[PDB]
Amino acid sequence: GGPSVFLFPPKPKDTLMISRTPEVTCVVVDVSHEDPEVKFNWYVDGVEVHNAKTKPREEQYNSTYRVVSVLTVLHQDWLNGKEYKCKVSNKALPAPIEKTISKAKGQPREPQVYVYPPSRDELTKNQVSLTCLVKGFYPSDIAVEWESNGQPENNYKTTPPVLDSDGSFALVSKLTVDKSRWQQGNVFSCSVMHEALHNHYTQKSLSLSP
Amino acid sequence: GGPSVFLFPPKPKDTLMISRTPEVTCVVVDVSHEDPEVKFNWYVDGVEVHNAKTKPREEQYNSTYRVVSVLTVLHQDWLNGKEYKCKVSNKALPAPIEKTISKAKGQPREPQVYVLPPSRDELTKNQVSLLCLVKGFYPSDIAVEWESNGQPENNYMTWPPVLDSDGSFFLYSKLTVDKSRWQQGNVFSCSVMHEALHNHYTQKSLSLSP
Ligand SMILES: *[C@@H]1O[C@H](CO[C@@H]2O[C@@H](C)[C@@H](O)[C@@H](O)[C@@H]2O)[C@@H](O[C@@H]2O[C@H](CO)[C@@H](O[C@@H]3O[C@H](CO[C@H]4O[C@H](CO)[C@@H](O)[C@H](O)[C@@H]4O[C@@H]4O[C@H](CO)[C@@H](O[C@@H]5O[C@H](CO)[C@H](O)[C@H](O)[C@H]5O)[C@H](O)[C@H]4NC(C)=O)[C@@H](O)[C@H](O)[C@@H]3O)[C@H](O)[C@H]2NC(C)=O)[C@H](O)[C@H]1NC(C)=O
Ligand SMILES: *[C@@H]1O[C@H](CO[C@@H]2O[C@@H](C)[C@@H](O)[C@@H](O)[C@@H]2O)[C@@H](O)[C@H](O)[C@H]1NC(C)=O
Repeated sequence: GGPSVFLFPPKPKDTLMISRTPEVTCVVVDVSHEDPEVKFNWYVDGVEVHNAKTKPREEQYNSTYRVVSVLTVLHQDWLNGKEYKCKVSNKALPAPIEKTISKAKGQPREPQVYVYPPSRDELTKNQVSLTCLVKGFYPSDIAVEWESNGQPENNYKTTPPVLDSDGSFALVSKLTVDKSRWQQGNVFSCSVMHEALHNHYTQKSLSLSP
Repeated sequence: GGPSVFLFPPKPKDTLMISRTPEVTCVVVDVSHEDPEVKFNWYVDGVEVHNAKTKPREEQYNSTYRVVSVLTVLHQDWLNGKEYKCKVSNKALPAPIEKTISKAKGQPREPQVYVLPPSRDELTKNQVSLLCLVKGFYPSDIAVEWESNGQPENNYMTWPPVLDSDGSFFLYSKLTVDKSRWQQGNVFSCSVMHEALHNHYTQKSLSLSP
């Protein structure tokens, strides 16, 4: 019993793309009204930082509070495997609970990215399926998104990555588009962001030839 | 105290192909030497049935008994949503344990099956990928396989069903083949089994087009 703590990594797009803002998130739940006092300490490979921000306690429908501290990280430190430990001390806690987290381990492997046009068979339908295969990648942390004419084309689902027969990961993203738009000759591109890619980024395109 | 029961359903493929035998399996573990008699009572939509096969108890390395009862189900009973209950009595229980399982609920929707050849970009590799897209199905229970030349294929992986925006599921399977085989004109076939297909089965084939 007493309060519990969960420790969450940044989003992979946030670590990979230099303008974005990667954060590690330390969540405290089951904080009591009678002992609501929660202090956070943060450490990066065992050294303390003070740039974190702790949110005010928040009451849950279950009568306990939720406490959070968000610690923005340097993209480089996360990608280099630096260790992030959040320390939670609370009256109800005879001993501090410490969770640590860091990037997924393993030697990087550059994803191979392919796009696939719609089946001949599928053209009978009001919509068509553009397919993006990403395989050979390691670790599994990855972001895959679609767009057309610079604009997010968000009408898509993606398999979570799963292990292939050579020990790497693969996944497939499916964007659904109007056959007409496909027929209108519009270009669609698959965007892939992964630590192994140069610039962390590659985009592959397809369209119907005039 | 108490021994515990776990009740497992049949494999979807076994419920779909008439040549196969679908089974509901009731597994009682953590039974003791002092109270070893286990009796099963099986009900299908509440009507007791008498045809299950029970196996002799077998001692586990924790010095407990494992006792498994196998009930053959009729394909169409399962597909029609019948409820199978296994009841297990033992003297170390405050009373019998009951467990009931049945097929996933929801209006079934017919899979749509597409096959896509490898992208021209991939042909410059030692192995290639052929994709099988199966979408718009419901429930998620499904079996997908690949063969060629009258042999099944050994080199595929199939991602879990993904819930699509329209409430249905889709999934992909990826068959990897040496480019030579592909370039040699060999035919590859994706076979999909699902309750909402006529005959519970469809197959789509592709080959290299010169
Ligand atoms: C004492 O020991 C027992 C037995 O354990 C064994 O012996 C001990 C000494 C050790 O050596 C162990 O390493 C060894 O396993 C132990 O029993 C276990 O108890 C725990 C709970 O406390 C059970 O845990 C549950 O497991 C559920 C999932 O179990 C399935 O998957 C696991 C692998 O993840 C298998 O090990 C299980 O056997 C079971 O496998 C499933 O089995 C069914 C029925 O046979 C298969 O379905 C049927 O398949 C056939 C074809 O084969 C047809 O398709 C049929 O139509 C179909 O019905 C099914 O395919 C298979 N699945 C897989 C993935 O293989 C889980 O859901 C629960 O939430 C829970 O975790 C555990 O199962 C159980 N082990 C058993 C029975 O072997 C005791 O706990 C120990 N006691 C103490 C006090 O220590
Ligand atoms: C108390 O609630 C915490 C927050 O859980 C979230 O909101 C609660 C009320 C539920 O609605 C749940 O759906 C959400 O995940 C939990 O993390 C915590 O474990 C809960 N504590 C207890 C003792 O139940």
